[PDB]
Amino acid sequence: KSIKMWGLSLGWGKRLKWPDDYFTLSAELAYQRYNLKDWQYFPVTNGKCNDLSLSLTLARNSIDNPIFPRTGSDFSLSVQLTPPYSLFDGKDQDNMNKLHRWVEYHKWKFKAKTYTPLMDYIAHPKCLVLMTRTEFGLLGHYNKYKKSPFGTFDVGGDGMTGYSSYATESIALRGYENSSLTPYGKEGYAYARLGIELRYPLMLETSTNIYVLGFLEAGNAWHDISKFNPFDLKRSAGIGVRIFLPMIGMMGIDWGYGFDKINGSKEYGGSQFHFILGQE
Amino acid sequence: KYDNWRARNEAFIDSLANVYATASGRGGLERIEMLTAPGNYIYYKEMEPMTDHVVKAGNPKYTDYVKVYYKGTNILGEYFDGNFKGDNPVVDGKDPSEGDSPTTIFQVSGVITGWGEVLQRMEVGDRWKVYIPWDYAYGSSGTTGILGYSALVFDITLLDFANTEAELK
Amino acid sequence: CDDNTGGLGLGMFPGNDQNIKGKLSTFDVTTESVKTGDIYAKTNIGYIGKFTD
Amino acid sequence: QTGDKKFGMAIPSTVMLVRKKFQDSFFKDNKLSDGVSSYLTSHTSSTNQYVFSNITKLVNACIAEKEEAKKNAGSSWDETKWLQENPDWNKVVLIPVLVTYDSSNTTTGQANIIRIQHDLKPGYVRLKGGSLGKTNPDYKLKLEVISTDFGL
Amino acid sequence: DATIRAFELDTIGYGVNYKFTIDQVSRLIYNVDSLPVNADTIINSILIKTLTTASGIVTMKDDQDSIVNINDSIDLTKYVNATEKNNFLVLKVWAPNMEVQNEYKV
Amino acid sequence: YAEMLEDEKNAVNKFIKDKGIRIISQDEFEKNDTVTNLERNEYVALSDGVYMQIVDRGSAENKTDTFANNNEICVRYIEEDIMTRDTTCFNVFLEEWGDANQLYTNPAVFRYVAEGSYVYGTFIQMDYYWASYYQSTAVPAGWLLALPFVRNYAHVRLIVPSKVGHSSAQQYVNPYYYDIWTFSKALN
Amino acid sequence: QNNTNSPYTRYGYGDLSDQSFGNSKAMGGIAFGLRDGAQINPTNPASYTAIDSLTFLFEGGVSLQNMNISGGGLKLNAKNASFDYLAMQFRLAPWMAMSVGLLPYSNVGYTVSDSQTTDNGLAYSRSFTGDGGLHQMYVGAGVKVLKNLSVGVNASYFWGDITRTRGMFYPGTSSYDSYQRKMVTSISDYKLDFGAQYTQALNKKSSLTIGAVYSPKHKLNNDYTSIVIMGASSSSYGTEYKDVLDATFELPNTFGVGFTYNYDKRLTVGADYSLQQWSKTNFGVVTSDENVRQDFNETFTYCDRTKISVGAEYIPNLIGRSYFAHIKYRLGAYYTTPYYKIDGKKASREYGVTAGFGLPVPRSRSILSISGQFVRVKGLETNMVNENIFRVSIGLTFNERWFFKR
Repeated sequence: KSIKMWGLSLGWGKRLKWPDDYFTLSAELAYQRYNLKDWQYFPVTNGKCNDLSLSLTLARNSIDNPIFPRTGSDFSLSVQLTPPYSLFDGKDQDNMNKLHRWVEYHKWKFKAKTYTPLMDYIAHPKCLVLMTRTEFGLLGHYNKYKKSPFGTFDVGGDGMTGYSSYATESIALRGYENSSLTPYGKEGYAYARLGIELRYPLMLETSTNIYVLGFLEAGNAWHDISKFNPFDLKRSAGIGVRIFLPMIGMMGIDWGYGFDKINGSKEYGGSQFHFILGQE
Repeated sequence: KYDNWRARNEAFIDSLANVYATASGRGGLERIEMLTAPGNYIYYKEMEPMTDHVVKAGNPKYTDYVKVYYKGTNILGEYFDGNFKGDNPVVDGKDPSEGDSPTTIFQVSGVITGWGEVLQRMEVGDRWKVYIPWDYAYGSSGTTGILGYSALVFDITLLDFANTEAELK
Repeated sequence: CDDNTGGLGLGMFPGNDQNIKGKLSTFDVTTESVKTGDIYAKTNIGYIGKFTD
Repeated sequence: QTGDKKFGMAIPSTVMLVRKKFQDSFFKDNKLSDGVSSYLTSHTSSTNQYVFSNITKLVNACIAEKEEAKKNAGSSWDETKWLQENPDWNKVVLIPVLVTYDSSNTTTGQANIIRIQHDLKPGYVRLKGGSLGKTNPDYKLKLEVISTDFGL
Repeated sequence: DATIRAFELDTIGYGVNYKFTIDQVSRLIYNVDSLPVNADTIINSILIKTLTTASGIVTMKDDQDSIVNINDSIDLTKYVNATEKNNFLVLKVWAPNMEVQNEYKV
Repeated sequence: YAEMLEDEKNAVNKFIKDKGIRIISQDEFEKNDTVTNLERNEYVALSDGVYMQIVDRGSAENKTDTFANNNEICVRYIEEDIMTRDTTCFNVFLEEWGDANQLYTNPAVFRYVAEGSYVYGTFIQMDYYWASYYQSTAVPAGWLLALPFVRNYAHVRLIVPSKVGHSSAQQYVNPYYYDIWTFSKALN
Repeated sequence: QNNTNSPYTRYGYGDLSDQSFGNSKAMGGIAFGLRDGAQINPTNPASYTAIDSLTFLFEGGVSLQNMNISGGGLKLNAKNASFDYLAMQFRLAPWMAMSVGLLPYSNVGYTVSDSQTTDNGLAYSRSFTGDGGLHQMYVGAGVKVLKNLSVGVNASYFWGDITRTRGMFYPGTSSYDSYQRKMVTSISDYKLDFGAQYTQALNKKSSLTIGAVYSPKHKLNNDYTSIVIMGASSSSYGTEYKDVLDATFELPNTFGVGFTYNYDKRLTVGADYSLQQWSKTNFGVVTSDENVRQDFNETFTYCDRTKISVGAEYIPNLIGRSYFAHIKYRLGAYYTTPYYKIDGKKASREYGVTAGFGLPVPRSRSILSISGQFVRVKGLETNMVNENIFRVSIGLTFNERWFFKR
């Protein structure tokens, strides 16, 4: 009893000249295969599934420092199709391990960040900055019944915990346990994540870099795309610190208090701790 | 509703304690010294004695068993537990919506200190209504169904007491 | 983050919402003893013995 | 129970309430409890009660039967005649039953019923209310119904 | 400052324990089921247990008030059938504040 | 192995070709009245891959007391393993084990449930051998497909693939062959 | 319950949110005649043509609130927080600009409960809740047809879901079935909005602008449904007896007009007026069940909404070296007759006073727009509640040099 996943991809990037010379376009083609028998945490239980996906991503990046940015912005707009076998191109638990020999979807994303200094900068370059985030996502379907069991969104907590699995996309939402808003049978087909942050660095050096922050997040996710509602969100707040190591990536500590309930239960709210590693 | 529960429960006990000391006819109250804390008192009210006594003179001991009809209520009169739910135990009850009450067996050393003190001074077939402080009830956090720091009021009928259950059940 | 507004609001809701009530009512049932008849037993246990009540 | 006898008869632990139309057909056809026509309950020794707690489906079934009869008869209906015939339309009987369960699905425990049959070991109990309740209201049970009133 | 009690005694016959009633109003202890005739050779040196109370300091009159040897064995043959020629094992139990005073006769 | 175990069809084909056995489609079985001829060793290809032969349709004089919902049915059988050709389970008398009185004295009995979908059945009494060996109360689903085609006191022979076998056949993916000497309506 | 707790939101589409961005939220909502080129303004599409040549503006916003709610001698307060806008804006030509953004239109939020006991001794509890709202996502453009005159349009996707429940629960009862009816209205259609602006060069240093805005009457694609749930509990889902209905929903004709005076780029003052023709809309449903029909006709009924607002901002001596000379100072006040009809008569009447700042980031052209607002809603009949609501409002107009080329 096990679950088998493997795949590969190839991509090609290019700097543009139309809006400005900061824009970069990227195109990528990917392949993946999932192999299973008597497995139970996915809706699929017995069989083998494939997917060919073509992605176009338009991005613009204008920040100064990767590790502690202080000016500029980082915008991304992405769309990811797989061919529509449900239409005339391909034409013709009850029968759910059926019809997903090939899975079908088209996934959309928008992702923007925006860093401003609040005390001049250049002078006393240690500075203090205000950040800002705004992420939206949709996993649409060509056919109402042949919705994809793979590639769905999973939200709540550190986000890193989801990379124990590779058939889903994990989204951090700080202050809410882990994978709390998207439990079994309520996989996310649309999401929204917003949130300010105010940050101050303690030390900036060649080997190690340190900063402390207070946040104000807000996010949600829906099992049904037709009920997407970016003004109905599970709010938060808190404080945290991060560390950059000479020979390792980030490690950091975040505390957050979840304010709203989830599915009528307050069990997942309240004080929570998150332990970030690598990089978000 | 349940605001400042401890202070008002203690005030209820103090009301009974000083009524016994100032009112005419003692306000109907009577009291017993408590052997686990000499100088403290438990307050009770005498009621209609039974008419089917099993003629067992004397009083129960600390380490022997007891058969009772009982009902437990809080200061506001709301139900906690017991064998009966009306204002009297039911035997040969005329009303077809209420059944005849069962009898329950207890060990005097296996119950709260208020019961353990008052049961050692009843004689078979007495009916008493008793008023116990939260110090000698479950106390502090309380059990299931108790809001903590609660003064319970019990209605007790002593039917029988014996050294073992097998000669009593 | 409050989620209650208490009870302020009823009195301006439409009539068919704020008129709904609950109720308890009771009705009388008679009972009597009846003979068993010729029941269909069909059990695998066989009963042997006697006792007096 | 009377007499405090050592080896006396016990109170039936499980009883079934069934519409009198199915009194003998239920056991002859080896049916299981229907939900809309029969119910099972255990004795509550802490209060000396058999309580069924929601028999709404049976009431709706009886109401639907009489309403359908009235709808089919139309203008030639007579309420008194139809209550004078079919006298066991609104009658139920209480029967001691022996109920047995399956043992599998044990760890994810469910305990399905697989056979209901007449209780044939010796046992009895004396219930309140009686035939005198046909005339004297002291000896008559009460049925309690709670509902939502829309005020229309 | 209480004087709660659970007074007990160990196996006289193999696996046989005898139950003691505790009359706190009249301040005395006894076993309802009398010991067998054989027992006067067994309780010649026997062990007391489960003499739990709010504060374990307990003494018996001897002139002196010597402390009980709760962990050690005792000769009880002097204290049998004490209702006439009355010769109870009479012992004193102290409250945790040493203010409240009590005696019990066995 | 995961998918390679579903090669049970190779073993069933081996078990078929090793003997004189002919296959009839259900659309032919239901049109030559209803019989699998025993001189020609016919078997019907039933639903879910069950192959079934009726040796005696049962109750030939009464013809009316067929099986139906809420019945309790007594089964006597001998079970043969397809992958290794071995008698694995039985509750019937044969001289080679005649003196083993525990094995064959009591039958297996099950309740038959036939509501609008999902026919299933539960053992009320398991035979000593099944009760000690397999220890599960769920009837092989392949048996229940045969009831609508037979009457009381019928004799049928079945080949049951893993998808509709019992709790061992479904895990170790093993088809089985049953020589059902008798289906009976339960008395007392 | 992410934008409101006012129990007036049990009627209609809730209460309409004003999509007033940072500068207008402090200036009382005078958004029709404004041409403040440093911040975004979706309320009049003709305003987009004021943006500086090389710039890209990205505005957002939060808001916190504390509603003091009073009625019948009872007093209570309730605190929520919201998300009020997000929008991008950029220039396509020396004479055209475009914007895309995400806005709220109306929200609902209420929980109002109750606990009772009958004379026969039965205790029972009721619970009337509500959740959801209507939202708007838009793409718009504005063009200069003459040196003084600009026109523009917003084309918007317009979707939402409003859910409203009634319950009847019996605490302490051993086993029973709870009754709950959940009426839901999903909507998914489009919305068109039109506007124009004209600027006049008074006295060589001042300027006066006038603006108007219009959106036509519309009928909405929808999925109105009447669910009644029976027997749900902490362990079971109960049964759902759904019921799908042919309801008709609409949006009214809306008109708005205003002006803004401006002097030496140091001072601006202005005032707006708007009217929405809600009482000339044909809401209705067709069904055989009178209870449902009566609810629809009593919950979706309206009166004409009107709004009057005035405001100003002042920026003193912006070239002197002192930070308080760079801060935009803002003030405003407004009056509204909400569209609520409860019983046959009009429900409420509301007032508001607002103030805020315009904090600029040094060595950048980003603006942080901390603002605050006191609003009082007075019930016009004795059985209805009064509200005193207070609200801070954070918002940041990012702004960076974007379309530059060598």
